[PDB]
Amino acid sequence: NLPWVEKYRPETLDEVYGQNEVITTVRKFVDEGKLPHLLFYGPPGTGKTSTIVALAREIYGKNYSNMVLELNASDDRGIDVVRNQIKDFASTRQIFSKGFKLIILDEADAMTNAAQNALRRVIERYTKNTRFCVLANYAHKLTPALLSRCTRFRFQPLPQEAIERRIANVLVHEKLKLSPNAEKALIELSNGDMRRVLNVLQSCKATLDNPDEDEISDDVIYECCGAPRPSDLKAVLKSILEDDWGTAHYTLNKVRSAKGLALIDLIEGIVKILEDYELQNEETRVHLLTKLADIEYSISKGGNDQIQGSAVIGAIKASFEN
Amino acid sequence: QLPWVEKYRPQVLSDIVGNKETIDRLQQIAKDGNMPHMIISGMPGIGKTTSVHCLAHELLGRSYADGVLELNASDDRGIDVVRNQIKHFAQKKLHLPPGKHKIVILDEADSMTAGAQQALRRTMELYSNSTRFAFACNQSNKIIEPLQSRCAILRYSKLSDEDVLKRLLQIIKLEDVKYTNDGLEAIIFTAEGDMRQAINNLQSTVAGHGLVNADNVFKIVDSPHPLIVKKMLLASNLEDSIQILRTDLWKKGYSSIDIVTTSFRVTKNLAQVKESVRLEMIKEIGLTHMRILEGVGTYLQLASMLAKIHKLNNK
Amino acid sequence: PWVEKYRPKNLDEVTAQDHAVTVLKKTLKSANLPHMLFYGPPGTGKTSTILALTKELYGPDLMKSRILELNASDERGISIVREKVKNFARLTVSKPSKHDLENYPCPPYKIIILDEADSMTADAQSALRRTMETYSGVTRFCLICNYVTRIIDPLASRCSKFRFKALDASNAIDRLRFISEQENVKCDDGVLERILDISAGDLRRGITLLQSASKGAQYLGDGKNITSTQVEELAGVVPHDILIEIVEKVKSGDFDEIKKYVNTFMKSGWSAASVVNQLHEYYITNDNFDTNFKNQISWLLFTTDSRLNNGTNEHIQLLNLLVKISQL
Amino acid sequence: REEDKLWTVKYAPTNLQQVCGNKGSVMKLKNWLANWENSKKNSFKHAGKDGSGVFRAAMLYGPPGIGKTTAAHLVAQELGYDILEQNASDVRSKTLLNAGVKNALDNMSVVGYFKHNEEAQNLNGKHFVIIMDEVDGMSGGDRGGVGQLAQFCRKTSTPLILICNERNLPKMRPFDRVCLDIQFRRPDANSIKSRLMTIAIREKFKLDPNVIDRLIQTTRGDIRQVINLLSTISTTTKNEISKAWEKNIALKPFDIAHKMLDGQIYSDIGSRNFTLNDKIALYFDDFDFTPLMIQENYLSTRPSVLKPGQSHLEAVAEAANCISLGDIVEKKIRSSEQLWSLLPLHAVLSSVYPASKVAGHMAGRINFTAWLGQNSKSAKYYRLLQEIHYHTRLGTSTDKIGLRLDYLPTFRKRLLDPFLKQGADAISSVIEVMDDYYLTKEDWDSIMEFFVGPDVTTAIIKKIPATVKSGFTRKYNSMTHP
Amino acid sequence: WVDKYRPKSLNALSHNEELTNFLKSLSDQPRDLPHLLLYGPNGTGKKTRCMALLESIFGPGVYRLKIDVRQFVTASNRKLELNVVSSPYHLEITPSDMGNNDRIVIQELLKEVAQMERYKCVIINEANSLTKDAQAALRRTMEKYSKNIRLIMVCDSMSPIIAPIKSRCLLIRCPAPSDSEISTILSDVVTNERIQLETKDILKRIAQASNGNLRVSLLMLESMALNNELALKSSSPIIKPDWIIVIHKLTRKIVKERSVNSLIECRAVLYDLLAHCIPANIILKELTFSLLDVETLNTTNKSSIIEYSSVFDERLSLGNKAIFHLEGFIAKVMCCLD
Ligand SMILES: Nc1ncnc2c1ncn2[C@@H]1O[C@H](COP(=O)(O)OP(=O)(O)OP(O)(O)=S)[C@@H](O)[C@H]1O
Ligand SMILES: Nc1ncnc2c1ncn2[C@@H]1O[C@H](COP(=O)(O)OP(=O)(O)OP(O)(O)=S)[C@@H](O)[C@H]1O
Ligand SMILES: Nc1ncnc2c1ncn2[C@@H]1O[C@H](COP(=O)(O)OP(=O)(O)OP(O)(O)=S)[C@@H](O)[C@H]1O
Ligand SMILES: Nc1ncnc2c1ncn2[C@@H]1O[C@H](COP(=O)(O)OP(=O)(O)OP(O)(O)=S)[C@@H](O)[C@H]1O
Ligand SMILES: Nc1ncnc2c1ncn2[C@@H]1O[C@H](COP(=O)(O)OP(=O)(O)O)[C@@H](O)[C@H]1O
Ligand SMILES: [Mg+2]
Ligand SMILES: [Mg+2]
Ligand SMILES: [Mg+2]
Ligand SMILES: [Mg+2]
Repeated sequence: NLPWVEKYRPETLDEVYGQNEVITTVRKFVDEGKLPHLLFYGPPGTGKTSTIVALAREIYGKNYSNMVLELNASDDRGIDVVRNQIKDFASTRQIFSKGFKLIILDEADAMTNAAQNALRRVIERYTKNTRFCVLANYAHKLTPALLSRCTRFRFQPLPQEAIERRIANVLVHEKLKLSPNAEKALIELSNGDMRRVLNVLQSCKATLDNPDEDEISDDVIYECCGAPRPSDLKAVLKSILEDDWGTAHYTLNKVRSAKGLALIDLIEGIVKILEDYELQNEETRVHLLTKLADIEYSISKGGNDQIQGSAVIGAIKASFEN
Repeated sequence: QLPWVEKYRPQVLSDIVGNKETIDRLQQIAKDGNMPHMIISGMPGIGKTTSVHCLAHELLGRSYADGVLELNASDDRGIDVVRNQIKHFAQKKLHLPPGKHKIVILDEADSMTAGAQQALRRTMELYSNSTRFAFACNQSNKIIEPLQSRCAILRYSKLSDEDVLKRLLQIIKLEDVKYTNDGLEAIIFTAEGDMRQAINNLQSTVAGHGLVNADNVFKIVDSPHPLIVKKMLLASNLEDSIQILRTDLWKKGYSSIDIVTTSFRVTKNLAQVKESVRLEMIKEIGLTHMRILEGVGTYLQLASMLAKIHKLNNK
Repeated sequence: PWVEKYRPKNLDEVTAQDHAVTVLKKTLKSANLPHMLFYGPPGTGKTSTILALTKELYGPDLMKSRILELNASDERGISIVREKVKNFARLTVSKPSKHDLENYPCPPYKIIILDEADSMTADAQSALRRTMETYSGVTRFCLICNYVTRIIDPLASRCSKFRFKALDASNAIDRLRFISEQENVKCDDGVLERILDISAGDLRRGITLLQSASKGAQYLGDGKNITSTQVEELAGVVPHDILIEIVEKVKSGDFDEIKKYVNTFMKSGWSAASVVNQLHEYYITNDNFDTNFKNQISWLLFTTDSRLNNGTNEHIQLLNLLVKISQL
Repeated sequence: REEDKLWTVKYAPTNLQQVCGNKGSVMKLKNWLANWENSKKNSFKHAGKDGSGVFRAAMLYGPPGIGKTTAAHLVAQELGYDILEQNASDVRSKTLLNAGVKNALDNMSVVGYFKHNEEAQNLNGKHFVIIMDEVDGMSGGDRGGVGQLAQFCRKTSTPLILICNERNLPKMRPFDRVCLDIQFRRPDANSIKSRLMTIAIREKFKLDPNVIDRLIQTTRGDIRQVINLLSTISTTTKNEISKAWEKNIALKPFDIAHKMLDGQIYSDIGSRNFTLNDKIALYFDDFDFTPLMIQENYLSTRPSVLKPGQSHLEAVAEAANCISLGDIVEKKIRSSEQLWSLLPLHAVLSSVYPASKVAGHMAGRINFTAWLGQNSKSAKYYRLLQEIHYHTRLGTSTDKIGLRLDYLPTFRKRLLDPFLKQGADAISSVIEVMDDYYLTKEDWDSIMEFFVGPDVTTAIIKKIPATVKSGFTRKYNSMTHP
Repeated sequence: WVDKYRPKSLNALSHNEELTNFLKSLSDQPRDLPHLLLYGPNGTGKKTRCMALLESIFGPGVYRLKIDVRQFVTASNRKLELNVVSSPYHLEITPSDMGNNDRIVIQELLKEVAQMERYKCVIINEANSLTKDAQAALRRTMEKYSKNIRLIMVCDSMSPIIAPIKSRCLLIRCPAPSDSEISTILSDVVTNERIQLETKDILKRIAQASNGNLRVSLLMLESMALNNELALKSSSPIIKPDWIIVIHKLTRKIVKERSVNSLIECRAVLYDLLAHCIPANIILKELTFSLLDVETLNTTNKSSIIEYSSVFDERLSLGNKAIFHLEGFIAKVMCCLD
């Protein structure tokens, strides 16, 4: 009953896909015994936590629970916890250990400047008796002094090959059949995120399988994760381009109401479709991009959605007159 | 292994390369002996802590172990600590030369609570005959008004390219590493005035690829190449710029913050175009940066930034 | 309130959302009801169906003994979720009386409803994960929320997700007619659809509006039909007559006349920013304006909305919008 | 010794004729401490010609480093009293104040006795002056300290002087009427100039009177700060020249503004000798004062980089637009401390672009920024307005802003206006009116203080005789409505 | 004067007969009183309407009120002493002193008041200065305590109000009093104070000059009655506040001279006006609505001035140094008028 996000977790190093460039380096590092503080940063759903826990396991064997300190985000860590708990764990010597202790902080980019300064000073004071590992989604939100203390590793999202290999593996260990276009829709909607793939697969498994042998189509995978449809997107685009105001407005409202989509997804899909058009004038593209970015930035602040939708329609129509 | 930012740390006040007049004033203070309370402010990584450390060392000679009390963010700095330990250290008896004094070095004073900073005024005012305070903070605006009124403010400016280049030349001369002028220029570009970050990047490049070349520097920093960024910001047609941003920079998984920062730092050094167009492109890039930082890092924002840059470069 | 005297107590009275009630009706006859994750807009029928399931499965006697209700308003800190919720999850189920076994199938588990899951601390949900999974034999949960992004992923795997779609304007008229008949409230002809349009999506707002308007019109002692004007005057929207006055003033006029009229409007007229929305609806729905006009009207209305959405002054922005829309 | 000490200590005042500025407040404090004995003999009921014969405690407040503690200590030591000083560096909790200081309220000094008590010098040498300094600094580690100190402001038998920085703070509310609060203000520039000239002639060095005025402008009136900054010239040894010290470390923002406003840098020839990166680095020499200086003196220059068809006013308008944008960027920066990366954008939008737009020659002289003084004044006045609204909310039923926009013009016609024409017999009516609103004399001054425009009341207040003001002051101290 | 003749009962209210009838109709149910949200321009008498509905529902002893001060603590050691005007039956909360504890003090203080005890009234003054998190907390409070708390929220231009609050209370508006109805109230006052009115044109003049602001009208009547020895004649120098005259002089200086040398004096006047407890939006309003009334300008100039003002208002709402945006707006006005 454990989730596929947790059941298909790589238990060692060789079971993480699409990150060979960092896997070989960390293997060499743990083989030479010169393991420094490591800053694993990158987009979510890539494998940072799995990689670091697998490395800690491979290093410590059964001493994992006694030689590894897993710490998380804010958790009411104003200044107190970083000052007492981490400092003691870095200062308290183990009873029967030959080596160094490891403390891994997940998503530590949410720490305040004072907390980050306390953490970097703690790392500086006890850099010889323990090693630190910091996980992050955005490397810019961290103090530039903490970056210059450890070695950085960016986790570029998984390419198509790793994701399709993992889909194959999850199809081996589970009685499901997947349509040829289903995996295409999955890789297009995933954006290199394995977590979302493993989340959406179990959902369709739970809802669709009456005899546990059906075929998953594009319709259900588009409906469950709440994503737009290319045909619907192109129809909305054509209705805005060619038809008049009443018809285009009515079609846009009907699409955004009968399916439950948001204006952000509509805007990004519309500009993605417009990226490849062979328009004559460049001022057209300039005005289109400028106005669409303005509409998106205004939507980001929660305005009256009908007005921004009418503005989207007006901008799309007024840009195509050259 | 040993970090080069720790092995080649200046231990004398003369080895510090940077602001010359402030260093001259500190040398004169260390030579005379009458040192007043001082708050050192400035950007991170320009030698603020090292400066006061060498100052205290040159002042106290063999008495650094007994007449120096350092408090960083690791130690506990509350009401009880400031009321008990600092007070008992100020009243501590110590026989020093007629010019020297005891020193209390408080690092990152901007992190100390207002209540804790409040209980230090009379402590530093009554015992001014045998105790001098040296605060080191990044932002002098978070220090309360009485403290800022009691001590002299020493501002440290960002490091110029010449001083960082000279320091790197000394390091590579003492370390016997192979380099080229392009690699040094790349390190100066990626360092933006951070001596510690420059030394760290140099050590990383040397330990990774041996030869310090622009390609290796831009491969180890994991930032967009300034050459392709300049190519994107100077194309004649907007379509080629959008294609370059799409296939070469967005597909490789680069962060939008990194792309915007690299475009900013490249537009600053683009000596080919004029001054007004540079300022306006920088303004547009900064508006896009503010838009990205506010929670929307959509590719549409970068596309609109490129469109505005192109329209401004053609008008 | 009529929202309470007429709240859906059974699974058939809820007619707006039917795609979710049928599967739970199919599933209730089996003791393996999984944990639920209901997500949807406010005023769609979440708590109604929840209480309906609870009532039809357990009965009035056990409503308080083995069914718990916790909301964002009450305390829900880490301490609470580790002491009260955890013990209630591990308490042995009570013994139902013979009267309950004679009318209701008593399941071997409890029901704990934590609605409004959007504003829960990540610590609280991370603890509630293990608070919920190890006691799945005698406890089941149903979390209610509006945005699925606020709840962490492990709390959505074991719990099956259910989107309560926004109710349509075609199937919601029957319920409004029903509530109009069960109270002997005399209404006018073209008011129900106006109530639905004003409170689009949230049927609860329409119900409270109808109740409040009927109760306010009853004080007059006239017994007349409740017109659309007395309904739209309590929703804060700008009336249609003054809106036509604004449109006629802006169709052709000088700066001074527009300024004086907007000054009088901000002085004594309705002080809501919905005039922008009504102008948007009027100008876009109208069929006597050209395309080049609609472009600029939509753009100017969007700009005025973006300006007013920053806590600015309503008078200056309204005057600027009126002048700009008059210059076209 | 003689040289190992600081300059703020070796040049500290010794009498009451060396304290520069605030002569009125020092004289009032001295006359109160002197007549304290007769006031105690009169059971603190007979106002001794000034209304200061009923107050047990005195409360000193004002900007930092102006002479509060120095004047208090010197006034206490001149009259032969014995000082018992307590500061923020001591734990002033409720129990410790009940045990430590409370017992010493009505005792006599053993030090004052065993020091000298045989010669007929003064009969109060066996008494206490309890100086509670830094009262506003009682942090969370001092529970109940404010209430216990307010209770000590009454039920006492010895002079109790309280020192603080911000009196109108809500924390200092219990000291509303129980203590005589006099206000120390920023000293005038002339006294500071005279003191600095004396210090210089004693230190054997000559300074240009322009540099002294510019130091006074940059310090915003802080005398301890000018002494600390003047103790820095002694470092410059190795003449008749001290331009480097002033232009580099002390008066740096002025040189930064002078270099950034030079039109010759933005010329085509000078553009490559001093590139844009040089200007952005010039900004980072002092990033806390450069935008303020730029906004202060960007429209006082004769331009030479104007476009062919662009006047002065349009360039100034564009520069002000960019200044507003840079201010928005600065607010975003200082609203979240982990945004250190937005500094170059703020540098370009606040300092570089306006300077490049209106660069040229300097018409007059570079003046220090005036936003700091106006900001401090506006903060003090907001505190005063809140303190006023806290006393009249019971009968006005208006917002804290509406009290100033509307009610104060009429309060002028009711409170101060009768004093002009009616003479000195309308004091009863004004007292009745202010009593109906729970107002006091300090509240009267605070009300009569704002009145900007044609209704400036300072000249009218100083125009009335001293006798009517003294009579009203000593007459209000008898009747009390609340 | 203004507060002495304020109606302290629903029967004494001589304005908005429809609203007073609605209030007397609502005050016949002392046990089931729905939540209420009053909105309307300033100086219309909505707080008076609340304190009169409370006097009609409860005893006449609701006006004798006392102010208490209570300390609250945030995550850190910041102790804030918030002031609350409490009555034996109601209390008032003005969230204008705190900026970040809007969600910390309310959700707790209401949580406190519904436990000692037949409900209690909480008047939330200036219900527009509440951030959306505080609005959600207030919605939660309205949801949980419905038998002990009846919220009567006073505000103006209730655009920044969420729907969960709008859909759970009676929305009542207070239109500004007409001049024919303000003249009556001024006549009652001048009759009760034996003022010598030569004709009735003075009341209409004051009503037209106050722009519907009832309290400002009464206050300026008081101010002009203390200067003409309580004898208001036809030669009436209509009194303006100390800042409106300065703003009008600034507008006249803008119109007459358009140069940088005058911009220096404009910035000096802005410095004099800002440090003396005057907000930024009020200055921007009273400057824009005074620059558009000049008869020496055409349609294009006014249409550009209003646009510049609308832009700089949004810029003011997004900054912390008001003088910068004010000087920018003045510079843009100078550049456009030239
Ligand atoms: N490279 C991978 N190969 C296989 N499964 C993966 C991979 N990356 C992630 N997963 C799956 O996704 C789950 C979550 O991965 P995590 O390592 O927690 O993601 P992350 O990179 O740490 O980023 P976060 O946790 O969202 S901040 C794992 O338990 C796996 O089931
Ligand atoms: N001017 C300089 N000359 C030579 N080395 C320098 C200079 N400034 C910095 N460094 C090097 O950078 C290292 C780290 O600098 P620090 O002084 O520790 O940083 P910092 O000035 O304290 O700023 P913080 O601590 O991040 S706020 C030093 O150990 C030196 O090796
Ligand atoms: N489908 C429906 N049929 C009839 N009445 C309904 C329906 N949906 C909602 N209502 C009414 O609206 C009320 C709203 O109750 P809830 O179930 O709490 O709605 P909601 O979606 O939970 O709103 P929240 O709590 O803001 S998310 C119900 O008590 C009914 O009176
Ligand atoms: N009027 C003055 N004339 C000469 N020196 C002065 C004067 N005021 C202050 N000083 C100098 O400033 C030093 C300290 O002044 P204090 O009065 O102790 O400061 P303060 O008024 O207590 O303000 P705080 O307590 O720091 S907020 C004295 O030793 C003098 O050197
Ligand atoms: N019916 C009335 N008759 C006479 N004066 C009234 C009436 N209603 C309100 N007022 C006046 O309005 C003032 C109260 O205004 P207030 O409600 O505080 O302004 P706001 O509506 O901005 O809160 C009182 O001083 C009173 O004189
Ligand atoms: Mg993870
Ligand atoms: Mg340091
Ligand atoms: Mg509900
Ligand atoms: Mg002092």
